[PDB]
Amino acid sequence: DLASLAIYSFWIFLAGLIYYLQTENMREGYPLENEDGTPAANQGPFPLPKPKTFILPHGRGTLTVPGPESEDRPIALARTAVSEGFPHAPTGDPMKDGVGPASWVARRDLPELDGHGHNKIKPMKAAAGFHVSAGKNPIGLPVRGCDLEIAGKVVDIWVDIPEQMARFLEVELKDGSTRLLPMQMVKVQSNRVHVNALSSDLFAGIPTIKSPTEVTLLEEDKICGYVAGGLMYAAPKRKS
Amino acid sequence: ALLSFERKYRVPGGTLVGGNLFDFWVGPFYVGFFGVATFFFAALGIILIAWSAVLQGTWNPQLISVYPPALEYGLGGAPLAKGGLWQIITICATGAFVSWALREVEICRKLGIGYHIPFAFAFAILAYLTLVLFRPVMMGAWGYAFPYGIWTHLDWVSNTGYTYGNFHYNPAHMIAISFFFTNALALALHGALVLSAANPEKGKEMRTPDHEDTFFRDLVGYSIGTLGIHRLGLLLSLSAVFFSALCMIITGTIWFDQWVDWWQWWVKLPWWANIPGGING
Amino acid sequence: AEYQNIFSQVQVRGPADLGMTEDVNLANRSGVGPFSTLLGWFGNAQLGPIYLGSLGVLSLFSGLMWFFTIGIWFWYQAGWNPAVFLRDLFFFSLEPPAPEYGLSFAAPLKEGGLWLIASFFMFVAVWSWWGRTYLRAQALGMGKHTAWAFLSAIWLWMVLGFIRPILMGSWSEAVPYGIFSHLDWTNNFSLVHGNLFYNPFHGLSIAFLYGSALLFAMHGATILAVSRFGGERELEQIADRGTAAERAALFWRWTMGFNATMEGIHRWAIWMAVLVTLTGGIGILLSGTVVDNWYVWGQNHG
Ligand code: BCL
Ligand code: BCL
Ligand code: BCL
Ligand SMILES: CC[C@H]1c2cc3[nH]c4c(c3C)C(=O)[C@H](C(=O)OC)c4c3nc(cc4[nH]c(cc(n2)[C@@H]1C)c(C(C)=O)c4C)[C@@H](C)[C@@H]3CCC(=O)OC/C=C(\C)CCC[C@H](C)CCC[C@H](C)CCCC(C)C
Ligand SMILES: CC[C@H]1c2cc3[nH]c4c(c3C)C(=O)[C@H](C(=O)OC)c4c3nc(cc4[nH]c(cc(n2)[C@@H]1C)c(C(C)=O)c4C)[C@@H](C)[C@@H]3CCC(=O)OC/C=C(\C)CCC[C@H](C)CCC[C@H](C)CCCC(C)C
Ligand SMILES: COC(C)(C)C/C=C/C(C)=C/C=C/C(C)=C/C=C/C(C)=C/C=C\C=C(C)\C=C\C=C(/C)CC/C=C(\C)CCC=C(C)C
Ligand SMILES: COC1=C(OC)C(=O)C(C/C=C(/C)CCC=C(C)C)=C(C)C1=O
Ligand SMILES: CCCCCCCCCCCC[N+](C)(C)[O-]
Ligand SMILES: CCCCCCCCCCCC[N+](C)(C)[O-]
Ligand SMILES: CCCCCCCCCCCC[N+](C)(C)[O-]
Ligand SMILES: CCCCCCCCCCCC[N+](C)(C)[O-]
Ligand SMILES: CCCCCCCCCCCC[N+](C)(C)[O-]
Ligand SMILES: [Fe+3]
Repeated sequence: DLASLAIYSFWIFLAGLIYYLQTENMREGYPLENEDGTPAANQGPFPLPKPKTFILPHGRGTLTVPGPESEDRPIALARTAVSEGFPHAPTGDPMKDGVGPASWVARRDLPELDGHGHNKIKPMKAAAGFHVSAGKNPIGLPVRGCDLEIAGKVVDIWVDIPEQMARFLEVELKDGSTRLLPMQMVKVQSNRVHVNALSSDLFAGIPTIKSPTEVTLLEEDKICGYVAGGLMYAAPKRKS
Repeated sequence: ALLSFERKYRVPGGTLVGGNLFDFWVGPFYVGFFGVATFFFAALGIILIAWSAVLQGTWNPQLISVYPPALEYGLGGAPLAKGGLWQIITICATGAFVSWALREVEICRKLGIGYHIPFAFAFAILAYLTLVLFRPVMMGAWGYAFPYGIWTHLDWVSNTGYTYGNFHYNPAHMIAISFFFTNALALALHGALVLSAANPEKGKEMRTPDHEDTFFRDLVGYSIGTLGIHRLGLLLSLSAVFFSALCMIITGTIWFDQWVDWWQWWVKLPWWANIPGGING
Repeated sequence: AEYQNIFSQVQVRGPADLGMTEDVNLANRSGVGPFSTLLGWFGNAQLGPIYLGSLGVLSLFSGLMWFFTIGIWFWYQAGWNPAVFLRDLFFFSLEPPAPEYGLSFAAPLKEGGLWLIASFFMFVAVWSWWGRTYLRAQALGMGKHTAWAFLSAIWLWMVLGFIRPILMGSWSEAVPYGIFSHLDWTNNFSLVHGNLFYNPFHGLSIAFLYGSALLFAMHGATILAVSRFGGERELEQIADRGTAAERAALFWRWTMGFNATMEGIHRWAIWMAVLVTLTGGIGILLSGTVVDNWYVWGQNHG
C-alpha cells in the first residue's frame, strides 16, 4: 500500500528533521555547564553539530559556531544554597554589576553598520535629512522617572538609518552630560516622556557611550540591560 | 544543566506568590508557585483521565475518550462515570493553562522582558474556554463541549460543523481561516528571508537587514521591516484565533440555522433582489 | 501602563531608501511610491521601489489575463448587468470541462475551454513569479530559501489544478474559479473520499497549520518582548549574540526546557510553514489515485 509507505516514510523524515533542527539550535550556549562554569556531565542525547562559519561584512571577520563559549566579563553573583538549582544573589549592586534583569553581554565594542558600511544608528541631528514625520516629537520634553521626579530633557532621537526608525532618546541630565534611553522603554506623552523602569536618581548611572555620535553593540547592551534591570531593582522607589 | 551564558540571569526575584519559597529551578525548568500549581492541576487531570480510561475499559490512546455530560444534565453536575470526570478534568485543564501562563509571567519578570508571550498564550486559553465553557453555558449544556479523545474530538468537529450545513459559510470562520493561511504565508517568508540573508550564496558575506528590505521591495514593492514582521506574525496568529473563538461563540447562539442561508441577506437587498438573470434569478 | 511596541509612538523619515545594488540591474527598478504614515504606525512607511524586468511583466500580464478571463466569464453569467454582477459575485463560477472530455483541449469555450485558458494564464503567472523569487535573491547574492519555501505552496496548487487531474484522467477533477464554488468543491472533495479527517496527511497538514500560528505567535511575541534590547535586529544577533537573544532563549528554556537560537528559530519557522502544503499536497495527491476512501484505508492501514 503506497499511502502506508508514504506515511511511514514521512514520520522517518520528520524524526530526522527534528534531530537536524534541534542540533542546529545548539550552535550557541552549549556544552551545558554546572553552576561553576565547568562542563556538565549530562549533555543530553543530541550531540553538537559540525561548526559552520559566517563571513561578516565590512572586514569584521567570521563567526564559527559552535565554538568555545565564555562570558568574557566578570559575573558578580554567589550561590545562596549548597545544592544545584537555586538562585544566585548579587554580591554588589546588580544594576552597576550588570547581572539578573540588568545583564549585558560582551558584544563587540563596534557600532552595528548598514549595508554600505556606515553606522546603522546616528543621532537624528547628524542624519541628513531625517526628521519626525508623525506622532508627538519628543525632542525638548522633560523626562520623568518612576519616582515622578524630572530626571532631564530630550535633546535628540537616535535613529536607525536603513530602517528609518527611532531607537533611542538622548536625554540630557542636570550635570549637562547625556544618556541614551531605549525607545521601547519610554512613554511619549503630550507634556513629558515617562520612564517607568528608572527612578530619577538612577539616570546618572546609565552606562555612558564613549563617542558622542555613535554607539557600539557593547554599549547598547549595557544601556538596555541597565534600563530593563530597573523594573526589578528600582521597584522600591515606585510608586505610580 | 546551564547554558554557557545562563548563570548571570538566575538571580532571585520576580515571583508573584510565595516570595522565595518556590524561587528555584529543576534542571532547565523554572518552578515558582505556578510551576507547583501547574504540576498539581496537570497531575490530577492526568490521573482522572487514567481513571476515566479504567471506567471505559481501555488503555489504547486512540480509543480513550472522556465525554462531557449528556445534554439532559444541562449545566449541572453528572455522575463521575457519566460526565463528571469530564467536568473535573476541564477544571484541572483550565487550572493548568492559567497556571502555565502565570508561571510565564514570573519568568518574564525575572528576565526583565515584556509580557507579550503569556498575553499571546491567553488567546489560546480563551479559545479553549470558548468551546468548553462559554459556548456550552450560553447554549445551556456541557454536552455541547468537545470530548477529550484523539479521534472523538474530530468526530465532534465534523458533527458540529455539519449541524449548520457546510461550515465554510460561517463568515467569521472565513476571516479566521484567512488569518491562519496568511500567518503560515508570513511565517514561511519570515523564516526564508532571515535565513537567505544569514546564509547567502557560497563564499559571500552575510547580507544585512538592508538587503532584506531590498529583496522584498524588489519582489512586491514593499517591505514591512524587521520590527513590523514580528508585529505582523503576532497580529495574524492572534487574529486567527480571535476569529476562531468568535465564529464558534456565535454558532448555536445567535445563529443556529444553515450558515449558507445567512448570505441571502445580501442577495435579497431590495434594489436587486428581483432583477432576473445571473445565478439567483 | 508600560508601552508595548505594537504601534510606534514616533515616526521618523529620511531620504527615500533606494536599497542595495549588488548585482541588480538598476534600469529595471521603479522609483519610490508614496510614503504612508498610516502603514508607518505598524511597519515601514515607504512604498517601493519595485523591480520590473521581463519575467515580472510576463507574470503580471499573465496574472491579469487569468483574472480578466474569470471576470469576463462572470459578467457573461450576470447577463452583463452590473447590479446582478454585484448581487451574485460570490455565486459565479468558472468551471472545468466535464468528465467526458477527459484531458483533451477539445471542450467548448462556454463549457470548459475557458477554464483551461484561465488555468493556462495562471500556470505561467505563478511559475514566472516563482522564477522571480529565485532571480531577485540571486541578484542580491542571497540564499534561495524564499523560492524553496514558495515551491511548497506551488506544490499543493499544482497537485490541485494539474497533477491530480492528470493522474485522475480528466480536468473535471480540478478546482473551479469562484468564491462560493471553490468552497463547495472542498466540502465535496472530502465527502467523496470518505472524510479527510481520516487522511493522515490532512491531519499532519493541520498540526503544521496550527503549529505555524503557535510558532509565529511564540516568535513574534518573543521578539517584541526583547525588542527593548534590540531583539528584532536578528541578523546582528546571529553574528554577535546579545542579551536579547539570551533572555529569549532562557524564557523558553525555563518554561519548557529547551530553546532555540536566533538563527535556528528561523529554521523551525520555515519548516513548520512549508510542511503545511507539503503533507497537504501529498494527502490530496493520494486522494482518488491510490486511496478512494480515507475511512476505509484507515480501517486497514492499507
Ligand atoms: C467538517 C468540519 C467543518 C469545520 C467545522 C469547524 C468546527 C466545529 C470548528 C472549526 C474551527 C476551526 N476551523 Mg473549521 N470546519 C471545516 C473546514 C475547515 C477548513 C478547511 C480548509 O476546509 C479550515 C482551514 C478550517 C479552519 C478552522 C479554524 C479557524 C478553526 C480551528 C483553529 C482554532 O479554533 O484554534 C484555536 C485553538 C485552540 C482551541 C487550542 C487551545 C489549546 C491550549 C489552551 C492548550 C493545549 C495544551 C495541552 C493539552 C497540550 C499538552 C501539553 C504537551 C506537553 C504538549 N476549518 C469543515 C467545513 N471548524 C474551530 C474553532 O474555531 O474553534 C474555536 C471549531 O470549533
Ligand atoms: C482547534 C479546534 C478544534 C480541534 C480540531 C482539530 C483537528 C481538525 C485536528 C486536530 C488535531 C490535533 N488536535 Mg485538536 N481540536 C481542538 C482542540 C484541541 C486541543 C485543546 C483545545 O485542548 C488539543 C490538546 C488538541 C490536540 C490535537 C492533537 C492530538 C492533534 C494535533 C494538534 C496540533 O499539532 O496542534 C498544533 C500544536 C503543536 C504542533 C504543539 C504540539 C502539541 C500537541 C502534539 C499536543 C497533543 C496533546 C494530546 C495528545 C493530549 C494529551 C493530553 C495529556 C493528558 C497531557 N486539539 C478543537 C476542538 N484538532 C489533528 C489530528 O490529527 O487529530 C487526530 C487534526 O486533524
Ligand atoms: C468539509 C471540508 C473538509 C476538508 C477538506 C479539505 C480539502 C479538500 C483540502 C484541505 C486542506 C487543508 N485543510 Mg481541510 N477540510 C476539513 C477540515 C479542516 C479543518 C477543521 C475541521 O478545523 C482544518 C483546520 C483544516 C485545515 C486544512 C489545511 C491544513 C489544509 C490547507 C493548507 C493550506 O495552507 O492551504 C492553502 C494554501 C494553498 C491553496 C496554496 C496556494 C498556492 C499558491 C500558488 C497561490 C497562488 C494564488 C495567486 C495566483 C492568487 C493571486 C492573488 C494575489 C493577492 C495576487 N481542514 C474538512 C474535513 N481540506 C488542503 C490539503 O492540503 O489537504 C490535505 C485541501 O486541498
Ligand atoms: C494564540 C495563537 C496560537 C497559540 C499560541 C501559544 N500557545 C502557547 C503559547 C502561545 C503563545 C505558549 O506560551 C505556550 C507554550 O509554552 O508553548 C511552547 C503554548 C502552548 N500551547 C500548547 C498547545 C497548543 N496550542 C495550540 C494553538 C495555539 N497556540 C494558537 C493557534 C494548540 C492547537 C492548535 O490544538 C495546541 C494543542 C502547549 C504546547 C503550550 C501550553 C502547555 C501547557 O499549558 O502546559 C500546562 C498543562 C499541561 C502540562 C498538560 C495539562 C493536562 C490536562 C490537565 C489534561 C488534558 C486535558 C485536555 C483538555 C485534553 C485534550 C485531549 C485532545 C485529544 C483534544
Ligand atoms: C508554504 C505554505 C504557505 C505559502 C507560502 C508562500 N506563498 C508565497 C511565497 C511563499 C514562501 C512566495 O514567496 C510568493 C510570494 O511572492 O509571496 C510574497 C507567495 C505567494 N502566495 C500568494 C498567495 C497565496 N498563498 C497561499 C498560501 C500559502 N503560501 C501557504 C499557507 C494562498 C492561500 C492560502 O490560498 C494564497 C492565495 C501570492 C501573494 C504569492 C504568489 C504571487 C503570484 O504567484 O503571482 C501570480 C499572479 C500575479 C503576479 C498577478 C495576479 C493578478 C492579480 C489578481 C491582480 C491584482 C493585483 C495586481 C498585482 C495589481 C497590478 C496592476 C498594475 C497593472 C498597475
Ligand atoms: C469588475 O470587473 C472586472 C473587470 C474588475 C473583472 C473582475 C474580476 C472578477 C470578479 C474575477 C474574480 C476571480 C475569482 C473569484 C478567482 C477565484 C479563484 C480561486 C478561488 C482559486 C482556487 C483554486 C485554484 C486552483 C487550485 C487552481 C490550480 C491551477 C493550476 C495548477 C494550473 C493548471 C493549468 C492547466 C489545467 C492548463 C494546462 C496547460 C498546458 C500548458 C499543458
Ligand atoms: C518577509 O516578511 C514580510 C515582509 O517583508 C519584509 C512584508 O513586508 C510583508 C508584507 C505585509 C503587508 C502588510 C503588505 C500590505 C501593505 C501594503 C503595501 C498596503 C510580509 C507578509 C512578510 O512576510
Ligand atoms: C516538534 C516539537 C519537538 C520538540 C521537542 C524536541 C526537543 C526536546 C528537548 C531538546 C533537548 C534540550 N537539551 C537537552 C539539548 O538541552
Ligand atoms: C503585497 C503588497 C503589495 C504592495 C503594493 C505595491 C506598491 C508599490 C508601488 C510602487 C509604484 C511607484 N510609483 C507609483 C512611483 O511608480
Ligand atoms: C498593515 C498595518 C496597518 C496599520 C494601521 C494601524 C494604525 C493604528 C495607529 C495607532 C496610533 C495611535 N497613536 C496616536 C498613539 O499613535
Ligand atoms: C517542525 C516540527 C514540529 C512537529 C509537530 C508534529 C505534530 C504531531 C501531530 C500528529 C498528527 C496525527 N496524524 C495521524 C494525522 O498523523
Ligand atoms: C512533546 C513533549 C516533549 C517535550 C520536549 C522537551 C524536553 C526537555 C527535557 C529537558 C531535560 C534536559 N536534560 C536532559 C539535560 O536534563
Ligand atoms: Fe524573526
